[PDB]
Amino acid sequence: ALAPEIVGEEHYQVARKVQQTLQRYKELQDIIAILGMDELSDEDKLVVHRARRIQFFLSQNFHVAEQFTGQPGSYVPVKETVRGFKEILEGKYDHLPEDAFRLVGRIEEVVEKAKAMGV
Amino acid sequence: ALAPEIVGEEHYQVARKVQQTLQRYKELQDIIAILGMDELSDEDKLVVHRARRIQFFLSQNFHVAEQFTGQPGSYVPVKETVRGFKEILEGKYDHLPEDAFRLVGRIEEVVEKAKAMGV
Amino acid sequence: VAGTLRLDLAAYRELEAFAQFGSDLDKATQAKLARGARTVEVLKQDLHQPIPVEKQVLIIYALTRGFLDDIPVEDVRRFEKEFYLFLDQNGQHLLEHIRTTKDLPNEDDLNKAIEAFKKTFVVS
Amino acid sequence: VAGTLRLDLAAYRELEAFAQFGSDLDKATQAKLARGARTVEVLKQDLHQPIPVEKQVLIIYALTRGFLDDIPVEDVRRFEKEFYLFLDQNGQHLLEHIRTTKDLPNEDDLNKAIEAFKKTFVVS
Amino acid sequence: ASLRDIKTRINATKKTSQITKAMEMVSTSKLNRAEQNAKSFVPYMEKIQEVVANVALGAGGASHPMLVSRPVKKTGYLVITSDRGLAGAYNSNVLRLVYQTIQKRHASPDEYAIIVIGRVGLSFFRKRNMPVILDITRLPDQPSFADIKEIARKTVGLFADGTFDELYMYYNHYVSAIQQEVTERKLLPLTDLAENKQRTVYEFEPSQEEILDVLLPQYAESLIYGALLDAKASEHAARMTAMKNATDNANELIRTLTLSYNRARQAAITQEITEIVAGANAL
Repeated sequence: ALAPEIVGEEHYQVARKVQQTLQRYKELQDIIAILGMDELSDEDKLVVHRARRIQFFLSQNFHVAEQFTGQPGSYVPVKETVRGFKEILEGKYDHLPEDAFRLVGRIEEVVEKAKAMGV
Repeated sequence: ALAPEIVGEEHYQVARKVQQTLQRYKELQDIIAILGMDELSDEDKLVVHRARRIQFFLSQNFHVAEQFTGQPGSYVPVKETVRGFKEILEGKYDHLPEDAFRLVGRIEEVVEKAKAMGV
Repeated sequence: VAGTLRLDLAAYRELEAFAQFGSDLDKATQAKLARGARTVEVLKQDLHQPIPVEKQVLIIYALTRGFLDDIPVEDVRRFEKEFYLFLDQNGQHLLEHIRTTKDLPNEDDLNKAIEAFKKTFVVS
Repeated sequence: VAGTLRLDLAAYRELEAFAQFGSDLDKATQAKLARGARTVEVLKQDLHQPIPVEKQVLIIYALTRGFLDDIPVEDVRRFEKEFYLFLDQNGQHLLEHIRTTKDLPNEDDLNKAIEAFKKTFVVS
Repeated sequence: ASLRDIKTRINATKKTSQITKAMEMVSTSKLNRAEQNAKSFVPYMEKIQEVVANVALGAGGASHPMLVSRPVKKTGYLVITSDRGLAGAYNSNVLRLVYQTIQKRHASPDEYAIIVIGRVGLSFFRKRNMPVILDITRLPDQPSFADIKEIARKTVGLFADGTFDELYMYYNHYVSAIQQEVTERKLLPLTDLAENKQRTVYEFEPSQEEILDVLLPQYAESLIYGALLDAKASEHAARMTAMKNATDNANELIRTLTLSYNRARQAAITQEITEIVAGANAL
């Protein structure tokens, strides 16, 4: 179903660009693992910086996970999630700590967590 | 029978250390083959240096083997074996050649064999 | 106390594939390797030597809160044994609190007890 | 034209992995990295849109003769799509010659037609 | 062997192959950038050579062919080594030659004096019985002059006051990416030159005795900088060839292990077929 005529051009482009960024981040890890991230070019550092946040934002808190963690779950519409991922890709949240993207619902809750963390 | 309360801590620690060194030397084979000996850390170089000598010292000349080779053979007490392996692990015999440890009895015969070879 | 231990072990096992490539690795990488080595040393156990949960939680807390990061790897087992010995003469209140309420004691008291033990501990 | 296309695509196919750092001037950058990328761009095709063999011959000849060297990679597909319409509007003689003789038309006429189309194209 | 162990072995070898290929790719770009720095170094050295080749002949100065800079027990060696490993015997050749020559000519540790640039050099010298004067742990992969300008000035200052008998630099040049050879040379006291003078007044407002003491140190510093750049290029080439050979060896091991695994598992498949056939027959 991931086709431009089925989910929409915006959704298709956002999903494809997220996949491209994650795939690019996949190869750079060994170079980052041995040599410092300073060895990477300017664009590669931004790619890593945004890929970490994309990976953490892919996670979500479930309603059924209450018995495990105690944190209430959330429901995220597809429009909300594509808007949040588009904003992350364009880079309007590059200054927030990466830990604020973990186990979170909508993109506004990420800002809320960052403010609770002292941003 | 290999338990601290049966053979003693002196024996048990030496046996366990020998086994650990041999396991590490077995693990190092692939990285040695695909990267070269000079690419190992000084810890791993010492591990290989000790492990080759330990493996060679594990060999022995048997009495019944005199029909195959002209060497008469020997009988080594447990105390002598433990003391010799402890001395090898302590690094006392790092300057002797590798093949001097093959097919001998007590740890002294290594010294006389090295002297015969010309150290 | 187990949550941070799981993450530390996962990171150590992820980054251990790069240990063969020299020593000049990224500072965070050798920090993770140093933490993982001490974690592996801590998880080691002898034969027929069961350990109470009220001591397991304390030793795991000490490992995962960085109090063990300056003891060398070769001394971890002796550090654990001496800590278990020390917890019987001092800090019985922490053991009682854990054994009764099934929860971690106050953070200040546990940190103070760990520091007091580390002060008298001898390092080789 | 298939012979030149095969060589260009193959050369790109052993030199794509070195794109981590483009260098060595013509041996890598100007020819192998550029022509191969343009070939990969032109070999893409949309779903359920087969095209006539004459149009394929036109576009692949244009690729191989270097007429696409100035066009950036992102505009190659749009260039091809507009070139098909330009052909359908102005190159009936060339298309009929190819369709009736199974051979390329006059090289000078083909080159002047390609240049005439390239005059009207806008890079965006 | 066990198929599980074989698969883990193959996967680890593949991961190592990928890492080594990435290393070689990085080293290629580093060499490409270092060659341009060497080419940019060349003109200044050429100008200084054509300038100092004639005015050197004359009266004494701070660094003229005097060999009396307290000619006792205090000569210094400039050792250039890499900071990271994985270059093969690159650092080892220089270290071995330095140790051999210094152990031969120098009888006592007081006679010893060396300066080293590179973490492996510091490590080896500290393991041995060597006196360290100054050291640089790390430098950029494309170092500027200012990165070692102060250190070269310190070496010239230690040549002053007689605390250096004479200066020796030990490093590696590259004939090409594949060939690297060790150089030992005797730099500051300026043994030999050639006469090519067409000069009467060019920058001669100070006298011969007044210009030498300032001019010669910058000449030596430029030579040291060029030697460092050449050594960096040699280091990058050595890492290139070492990583390429490592990738080749790893791919050979991958091929052999894959062949072994494929040959191994078909025997198990045929044994299963034989068991099925025997079970069907027995009924």
